[PDB]
Amino acid sequence: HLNVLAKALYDNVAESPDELSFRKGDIMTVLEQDTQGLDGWWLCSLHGRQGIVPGNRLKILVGMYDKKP
Amino acid sequence: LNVLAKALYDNVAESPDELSFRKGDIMTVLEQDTQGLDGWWLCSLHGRQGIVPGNRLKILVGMYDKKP
Ligand SMILES: [Mg+2]
Repeated sequence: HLNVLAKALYDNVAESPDELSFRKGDIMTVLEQDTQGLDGWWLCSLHGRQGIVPGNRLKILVGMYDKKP
Repeated sequence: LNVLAKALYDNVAESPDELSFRKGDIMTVLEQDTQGLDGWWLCSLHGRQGIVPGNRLKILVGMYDKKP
């Protein structure tokens, strides 16, 4: 039904094309925590782009969700 | 000698004057408060010069750049 929303606590400059770049304050959808065997890397979607993100650079936006569509 | 400084944070540049960088990157500090700009430093990272907020960096004691 619902995906977690998370807010960036820090900037993130992608080190590879699989990683999202984002700025502090950006709000993204969490598609999968610890995606594809990674520990600490979350698959997220931000303004239509998808990539992995270090989970420890985010905070969960409590109570706020994005529909799985 | 020019000072070296380490990034404490990643930094997304939004204009070509600014450098983008990742936490842990080490850059050369060419000029602090460059052009009289409070807290903006002229730095070089991997051969690109731009301005960087000093408050994202940590000066590395005893470490200096000298161009080959
Ligand atoms: Mg990184």
